[PDB]
Amino acid sequence: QVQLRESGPSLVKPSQTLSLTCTASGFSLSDKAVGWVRQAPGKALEWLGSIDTGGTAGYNPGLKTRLSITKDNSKSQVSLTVSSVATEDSATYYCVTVYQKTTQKKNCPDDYTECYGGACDGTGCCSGSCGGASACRDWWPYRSICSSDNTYTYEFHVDAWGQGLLVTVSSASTTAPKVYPLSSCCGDKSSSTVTLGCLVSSYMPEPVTVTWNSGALKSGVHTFPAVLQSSGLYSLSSMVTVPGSTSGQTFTCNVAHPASSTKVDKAVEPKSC
Amino acid sequence: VLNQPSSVSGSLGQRVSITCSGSSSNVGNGYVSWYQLIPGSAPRTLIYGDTSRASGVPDRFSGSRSGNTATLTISSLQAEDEADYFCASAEDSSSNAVFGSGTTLTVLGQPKSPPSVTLFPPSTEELNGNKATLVCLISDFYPGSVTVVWKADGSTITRNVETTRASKQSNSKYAASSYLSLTSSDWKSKGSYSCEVTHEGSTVTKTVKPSEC
Repeated sequence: QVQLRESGPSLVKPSQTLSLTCTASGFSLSDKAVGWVRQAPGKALEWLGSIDTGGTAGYNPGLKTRLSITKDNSKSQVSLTVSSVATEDSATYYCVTVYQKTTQKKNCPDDYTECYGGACDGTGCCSGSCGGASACRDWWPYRSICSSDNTYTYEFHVDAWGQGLLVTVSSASTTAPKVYPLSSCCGDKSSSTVTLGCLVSSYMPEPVTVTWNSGALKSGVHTFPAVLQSSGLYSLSSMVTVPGSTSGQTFTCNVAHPASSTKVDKAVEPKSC
Repeated sequence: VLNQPSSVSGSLGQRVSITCSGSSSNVGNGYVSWYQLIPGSAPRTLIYGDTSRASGVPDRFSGSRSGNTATLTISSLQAEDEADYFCASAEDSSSNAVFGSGTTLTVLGQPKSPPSVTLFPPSTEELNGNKATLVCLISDFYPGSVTVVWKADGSTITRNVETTRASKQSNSKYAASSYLSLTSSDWKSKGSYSCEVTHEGSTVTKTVKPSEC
């Protein structure tokens, strides 16, 4: 049940250094190669790099001059540092555990047999059954395929993923949202059910998270994706639908904007009239 | 980047194959892996080493490879399978991972559904700041494609409208939102505003009257 938690700034200015931290749980960091994968909005996954238990880092060749990954086994932390960031570095950054291995292995064709030495340095395959021998043969009719050194298999895969941290590269400033209650005009609804919500207006950067009544109200809730307004700020709405009638039922939307260290708990009352 | 189709489909209960084309330097090297990305959730490893399944991956997910092309096949499609799928492969080095372009899977056979429409007037708190934002929330429609038209006193509005594109809810249908950004004075100067939502050639309209809120 490995947990990987990314932490760091949600917003960075162009040409600044982005630095993220990955704190792990459910395992010791000294037994796993930990790495980073990012996904720019609506784009493909992109490998950044990793650092193995031995302390040697490995990086995406096209990016490694801007990347730095360091580790701290005692504090169970892996860092990512990206220098001189640009707009194109805006992305969700995923901390990951990784399997890496370079194996010169063997897939001898079904009409070949295991051989060793003679016509090959180290092990190889020999034609047919190699005349019942053990050393490789490369004299007619026998053919040898040697392990040589260019038949290496590079093995890579990600087993555990973090939830990811969204990072925005922008010269715009962090802006806390205004939160407004949403309730229908008195006599402008299709009851019995009552729909109400919150308008999370004009914030920067993403994301904002919305819950209702401190999580005690999951059912009937839908938080819509944010829209980017011409002002360069985001807005979104969250809506909740309930049986209605009331009371007791009070309704509070809990808006959290981590980037600005701000939380808003807005009381939404069903008008009155 | 490894080449995947941008999008593929396949109806419920059926199978579909997602290809991943590369060179002998990545895919042909013979250690392809597959990953599943459901929105609002962490990525999930499905396949590694071409054919081996990650822990807790059912048999209906299966991978294979033929030279420089790997294939992820998904049998018995369910609505939960709708997600982005990515292949991956090392190249010239185990620290040099190369992901595929990504494939958006769609699971068809879903029943058509009209949208529910809720139009919210501006709050008193927003009006006190001389702003007035009307919010039209659109939910539970299929297929996910609506057009939204705003009206004031029955006359069409082109200015100050912003509409989000449709995304899936945890109930498996679609939701979208549309915003009309007015000043407080604009909001009071009209008899009514309307949110007009068209879906599959049929339109649902909701109206609010400033006189009554």
